[PDB]
Amino acid sequence: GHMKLCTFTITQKEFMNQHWYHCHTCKMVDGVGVCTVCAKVCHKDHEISYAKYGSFFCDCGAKEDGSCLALVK
Ligand SMILES: [Zn+2]
Ligand SMILES: [Zn+2]
Ligand SMILES: [Zn+2]
Repeated sequence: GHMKLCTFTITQKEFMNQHWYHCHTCKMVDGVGVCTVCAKVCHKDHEISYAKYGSFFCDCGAKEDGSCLALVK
């Protein structure tokens, strides 16, 4: 099937309920995190740790420089 991309590309309102992760290599901790896809693609081998499930949007995909590797381009 398709290759799932960053949940930011499908977050149609500001937030969406989902599992999300911390990346200590990128110091994206606390209130900052990444979706299930970006933990596996953009932060592969990047000292990832489960955060929680809840209301969230992905800070990897949202980054304005477009450096997320899991966007539609
Ligand atoms: Zn993402
Ligand atoms: Zn990282
Ligand atoms: Zn990403």
